[PDB]
Amino acid sequence: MNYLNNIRIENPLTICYTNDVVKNFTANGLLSIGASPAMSEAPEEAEEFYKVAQALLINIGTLTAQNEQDIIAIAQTANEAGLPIVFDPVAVGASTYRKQFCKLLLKSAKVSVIKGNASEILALIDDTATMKGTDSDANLDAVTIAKKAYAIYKTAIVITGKEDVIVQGDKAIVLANGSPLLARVTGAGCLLGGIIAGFLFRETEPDIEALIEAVSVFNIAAEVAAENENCGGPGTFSPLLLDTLYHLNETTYQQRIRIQEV
Amino acid sequence: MNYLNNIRIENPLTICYTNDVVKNFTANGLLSIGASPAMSEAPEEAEEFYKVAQALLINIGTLTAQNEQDIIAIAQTANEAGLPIVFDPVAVGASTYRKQFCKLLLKSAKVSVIKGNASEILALIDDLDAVTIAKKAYAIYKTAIVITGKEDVIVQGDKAIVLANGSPLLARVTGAGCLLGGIIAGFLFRETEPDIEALIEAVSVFNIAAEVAAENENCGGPGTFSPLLLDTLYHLNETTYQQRIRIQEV
Amino acid sequence: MNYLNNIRIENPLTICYTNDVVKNFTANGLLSIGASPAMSEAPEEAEEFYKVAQALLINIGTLTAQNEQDIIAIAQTANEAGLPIVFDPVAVGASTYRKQFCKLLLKSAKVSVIKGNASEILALIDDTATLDAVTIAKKAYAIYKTAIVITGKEDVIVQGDKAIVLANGSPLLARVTGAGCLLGGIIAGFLFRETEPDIEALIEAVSVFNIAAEVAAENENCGGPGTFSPLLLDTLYHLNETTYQQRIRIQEVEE
Ligand SMILES: Cc1nccn1CCO
Ligand SMILES: Cc1nccn1CCO
Ligand SMILES: Cc1nccn1CCO
Ligand SMILES: [Mg+2]
Ligand SMILES: [Mg+2]
Ligand SMILES: [Mg+2]
Ligand SMILES: [Mg+2]
Repeated sequence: MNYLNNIRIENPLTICYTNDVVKNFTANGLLSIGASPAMSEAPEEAEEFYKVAQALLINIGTLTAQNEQDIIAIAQTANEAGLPIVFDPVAVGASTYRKQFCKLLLKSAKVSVIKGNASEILALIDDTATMKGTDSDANLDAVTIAKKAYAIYKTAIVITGKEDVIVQGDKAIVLANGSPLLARVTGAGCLLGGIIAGFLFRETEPDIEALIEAVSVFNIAAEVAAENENCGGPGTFSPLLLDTLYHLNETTYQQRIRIQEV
Repeated sequence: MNYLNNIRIENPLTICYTNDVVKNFTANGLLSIGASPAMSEAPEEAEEFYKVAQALLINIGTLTAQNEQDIIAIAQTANEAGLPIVFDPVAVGASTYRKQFCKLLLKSAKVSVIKGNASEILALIDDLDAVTIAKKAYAIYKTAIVITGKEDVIVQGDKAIVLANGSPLLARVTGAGCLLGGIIAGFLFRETEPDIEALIEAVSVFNIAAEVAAENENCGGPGTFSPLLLDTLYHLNETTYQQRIRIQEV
Repeated sequence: MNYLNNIRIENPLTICYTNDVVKNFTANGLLSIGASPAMSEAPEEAEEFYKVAQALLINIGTLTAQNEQDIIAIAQTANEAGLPIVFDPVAVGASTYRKQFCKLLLKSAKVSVIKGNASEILALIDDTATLDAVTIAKKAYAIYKTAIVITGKEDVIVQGDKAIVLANGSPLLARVTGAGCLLGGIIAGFLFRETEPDIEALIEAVSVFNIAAEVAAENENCGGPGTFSPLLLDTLYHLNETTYQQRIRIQEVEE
């Protein structure tokens, strides 16, 4: 629990350009770990905000025409500022609109972490038309998808699922913490993207240990919240998750973390 | 509890074009019953999304110029795709801006359910019990009508039913009624003329869950009620449903 | 607890033009005290809504080009309707974009209450004839001739010939996004269409909110910022005069 202590003490300003369903929950989850969220979407204030921020999250869950040019512009402003970007290509596999936009974004800017579920990351890389020799209709595992994506974008890849996978440089790790109740809370994965942004501390090429810790804090909090005697389902789980992020300590972290290399 | 079982197993993709105050809660409510919510507002992806979706909710609670043309366009896309529309004309009686828009929408697309409170549905058909209003509206639009109130009324074809479940705490949670629109969408399974039994089950699941949540020892008011509602939707079983449902045919 | 009884009985329509992170919580908080929130942002319906509303909140937390001109237009519609405006210049000190906009709004329209933290209000008054919150609030009052509410560890209100300091609340409030945003809404709920509100209304609004927060954080089921938020809403819903009078902490009153 190294980096979480620093979040709690430093209160990193974490800019979130995220979807309209999850803004409150993402901001609350960032506040619970001690970060300082700001949902700023105006390009007119990006240069000022970004100079003093520690990371930017771009999540395209409710992407519309209102957002497209602005997201590209701020991504470029983040690059120029040296502000690391976490990119969550929500539902990219569901439409050509989203596929085209994500391709455009990742041709326009260097991001620092790309985070999605297996189907999202597979759709990204399938659309690239680069993966000569790979059958995409075959049942590719998340580790394989993550390493292929890493080869394409040379950017840390985080694939969420029953087990989570992180690939950064030549290290790949698999994490096995969490709760099924997380899929039953709409902001959960989207919040994770914001939590990962919270752990970056302005590092454009984050250490894999930061990413391991971000994902593990979230998932272990979830596991603990779901065990709480007052957790009665996905509704009461959400407040308990935030409480459990707020209170998570090193002892619980170390006792619960389930990680495997390769 | 027939249709709920199907939602739980089949995880129906339910598209929601809804208001800015209730997106999260609507999504969460749909997740608690097993549905798969998607708050897609871009007309550019409607054709692709709608081909695989089971229903569309259109709720105009926070209608602005940004939304107007897009809502008309997606309603037409839904019609073309055979995707049933649930329409919630939130606060239509409060402004000529809303009244004009709702009139334009209902001249531009066939919807599958129109849901509102008595004043909303009255405003639609005007510009007085709920049963009478609902039947008049049904005559005009030839679409299922759900009027929420102390008692809820459903009219579909030549059948009208009154349901008497719920809690007073629902009125103190913003977007309770908005979420009920989404739950109704979740029960449609791509039927553009839904069975009245599906509509009865959608409203009853919601209002029985509300009743039961408000009886929970840990319900201390409208704040704690909302998490408990979601828990209760997640846990609702047939035994509770059948013991608690209060329905009368008109 | 005079005004709160009235809000519970009369159910004042309270229009909120507020930021995207806090809409749901703001509406729920207004519902909890018995107000009727409406998050109407369309200028096309402002004249009709405002004739029957009791107040308007304008909060610029998520200000973008989409909002700028609409906010100016609706503020003018409110002024023409006699509808009091509560203005929350969220993070105005953080960008020239927000500073310039707040300067434009306040030139264009008269508001009834300006609510912010000390850094926000200080940023508003920064380019003027020219440290503690009371001093900042009095300077702002001299410039805008409008009630000023400065939130902080202790809250300050200045209106008319009086300045007061209040000392209620919980540290868990800072860990709930939009607690302060919801407070702006609660203040709007206490206005009852008075464009020059009585300081007693403002004191009651802030005190109801912060006393509820204190009480909710003492609840045995409050385990952190997540469970606190539901309990805050429950405690606003149930707050009574006895608790109010026993807990209110008014620290200083000047003039
Ligand atoms: C976290 C945030 N970003 C924009 C507005 N908000 C809520 C007020 O802090
Ligand atoms: C339910 C929904 N629609 C667009 C975004 N979201 C939140 C979860 O991705
Ligand atoms: C509170 C409000 N303003 C616009 C929509 N909503 C939520 C449904 O009442
Ligand atoms: Mg996701
Ligand atoms: Mg309605
Ligand atoms: Mg609805
Ligand atoms: Mg504030």
